[PDB]
Amino acid sequence: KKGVSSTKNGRDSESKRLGAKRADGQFVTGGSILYRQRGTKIYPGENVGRGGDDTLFAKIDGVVKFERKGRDKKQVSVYAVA
Amino acid sequence: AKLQITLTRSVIGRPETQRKTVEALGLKKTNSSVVVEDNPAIRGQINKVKHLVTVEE
Amino acid sequence: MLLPKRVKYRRQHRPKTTGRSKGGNYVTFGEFGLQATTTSWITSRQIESARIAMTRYMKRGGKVWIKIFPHTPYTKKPLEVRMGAGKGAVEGWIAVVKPGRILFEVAGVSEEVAREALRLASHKLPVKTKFVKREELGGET
Amino acid sequence: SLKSIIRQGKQTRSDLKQLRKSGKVPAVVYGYGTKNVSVKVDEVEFIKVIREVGRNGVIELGVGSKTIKVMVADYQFDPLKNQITHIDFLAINM
RNA sequence: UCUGGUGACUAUAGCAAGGAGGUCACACCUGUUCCCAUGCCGAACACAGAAGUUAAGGUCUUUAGCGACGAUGGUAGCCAACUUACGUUCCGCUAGAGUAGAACGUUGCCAGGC
RNA sequence: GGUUUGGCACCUCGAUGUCGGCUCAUCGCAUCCUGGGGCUGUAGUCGGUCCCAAGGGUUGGGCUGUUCGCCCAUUAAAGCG
RNA sequence: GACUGGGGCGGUCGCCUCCUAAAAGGUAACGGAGGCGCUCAAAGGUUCCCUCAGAAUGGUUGGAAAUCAUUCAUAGAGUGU
RNA sequence: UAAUAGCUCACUAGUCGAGUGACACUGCGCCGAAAAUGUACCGGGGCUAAACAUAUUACCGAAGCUGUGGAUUGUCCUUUG
RNA sequence: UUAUUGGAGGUAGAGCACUGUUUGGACGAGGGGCCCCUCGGGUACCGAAUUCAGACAAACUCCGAAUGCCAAUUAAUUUAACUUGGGAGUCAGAACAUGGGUGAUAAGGUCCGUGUUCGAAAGGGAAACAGCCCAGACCACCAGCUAAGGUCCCAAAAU
Ligand SMILES: [Mg+2]
Ligand SMILES: [Mg+2]
Repeated sequence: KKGVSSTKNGRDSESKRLGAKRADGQFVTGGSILYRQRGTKIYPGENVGRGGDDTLFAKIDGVVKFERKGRDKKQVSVYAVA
Repeated sequence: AKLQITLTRSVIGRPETQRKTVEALGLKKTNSSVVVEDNPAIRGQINKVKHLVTVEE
Repeated sequence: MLLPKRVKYRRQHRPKTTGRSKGGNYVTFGEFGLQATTTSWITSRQIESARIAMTRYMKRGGKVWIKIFPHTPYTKKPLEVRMGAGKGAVEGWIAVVKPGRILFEVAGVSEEVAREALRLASHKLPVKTKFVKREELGGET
Repeated sequence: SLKSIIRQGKQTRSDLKQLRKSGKVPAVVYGYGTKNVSVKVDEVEFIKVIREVGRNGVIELGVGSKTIKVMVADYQFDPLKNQITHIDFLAINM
């Protein structure tokens, strides 16, 4: 009946709000984040710096562009605003 | 190419994407009817509401 | 009731599957085989009973297979309870059957005795059935 | 070796289920002779043709111009309906 | 476009197998006095040499046996709409995977020898 | 089927009074007796099982708060709801 | 003391990772699996160097378990937790 | 078959002088199908179509829309009206 | 809102290449006894060795759709979008369809996402009815055309 007697598993509010935070064809400012992740689900290219949680940003203004490298693993690479 | 439209079956009970896409064309109360020049854009904007609208030309 | 066919769990609780549709899964081993056709899924107990039948009525040995195995449990919890609390204990195992699987197959016999044993099976399962010959797949590469 | 044919238009919307209901059948043929073709064909005379030459025999498929010799590759049978769909031919070499 | 160094390209480059050549490339290679160095060891790294050789590494030729690529067609599924409560059906968008066909024994940039 | 033990929390909290028994009945039929039938491993009397049929009838007491239940002695039968 | 499929007893009360979660994110349940309430003066920083588990076979310690020994081995190992 | 005697229902002449068989996917149907105040899930009457399916032309049908009249708002033409 | 281009993720689906499950073969690497020998033969079951074929998965993925989501010195339509300041209300939601968990592929069940309507919205149809279906009432008319659903009487319209 009621109560008897169990777990209570369930630790259900556990959130961090990852993902992507910009898109291709998007002007962007220095210091701005593009894409949170972990490990290297995306690598950086040019005009980029990474951080102590595998975040990504742009050291300099420009225009975001993702790319392919080796049939598995991508990379992101700002290129110069004209 | 002009194109006479006519709304026939209303928007009530229908979701909002359809609804907004109707009012985009300047379609107020039922049986209202505008005339517009044709495009890929406009006809694709009809195709979302193809059932509840007519096209004369 | 009885659950002979079993395995290492890997986990004892699982969200169910409930069937929608498919075809396919032709015969590959024997000659004659049973095709499930319709609305249900299965427990192991049933399959065992069907095997008892299909082994008796065929003397002369006569070969049988079961192309499927229940990889899935079937939970059902204490008697006369209020709902709510944690998912219940184990009672059963399951082998889902969309319309198009081929449960039972045989060879070594003629066309008849097969057909009888298969009647005597399909009375002992939920699903409506159909009798089939191995003449063709829908692909051979 | 004798099959009466209609030529298919390759955009035959899922109402082509009518064709399959009519006993007609779709198929294609390719390989060495030409690049690609879609056709119609009768099921009846096809199951005749299986026994006629055999599985991998040399049918002369129908066009209206030149027939093409073929060595039938594949088909996608469906149970619960007991029939064939989308036969696969092959214009062989010489 | 012969060789070599360095770059770019989704392994169509690869992997397995076999054939051929070297004192101009490179390599094996002789040796450890010095540079230096090996947790034991000049095997490795490194320095000094060029006795012998094409065997290996590496280069070129050919192979489609392995792996990667791979359409077209039609199938499953599904966005919208009509019926319907039907482990739904019919109609209109879209369009897989698996698979056959076929493709594949790389392609180009810069320098320097030639 | 919606008679039981249950799940649900939709009416009821400025009140919907619940167990059992007495009097009263009324109904359904998935028939307990009578009426008619089929089958039988039914010789006969007695029977078992199945079917149609609900017109009428379906008991006194001991024992417990008692539904239930056990028992005595009857009876054509001592119905289930 | 609150939750609470009436309430009570039972169980939990914060944080990290997953799944349920519907191809962005987010997204509950007394739904399903696991943990944390630290450790390090090197296991940090930096410059150099190297590449493992498994497998085969011969050999003292013979679950072929111990180190050896090459070959095969596209990461199947290891990654303070 | 206590066991056997079996006209033969094993095969053809005879009559007979054309249909006869077995499967495949199928549409609509039948039984399975028994309740409780009084028909009793067609809404009732009633229906073999006034039912089911396909295809068509018409029509009825709301405070929708349209026509006329009036009023208020508010944007224009534009003191206008 | 739509069109066009680009783009992140890994569901449905499919599949076995890792994880783990599984059937029947092939099996040889080799064993256990009962027994022969007495150094070996080992005569049903087997691990893994290696493989043929066929399968399974929310917490497996070599792969991977539709939809949606993010931006475009882009184009058409259109009328909304943002800040500040003043004022509140609301925190008990329900049904229908839909992807799902739980539950018994039970509930007018419960818990979430998705959308509509009711709530705050009458009217026509669903016999009758809050949510289903068509459709959004400014007022009046003894005018008309249609929507869903219907045309033998009830009850207007095709026996
Ligand atoms: Mg007394
Ligand atoms: Mg699946």
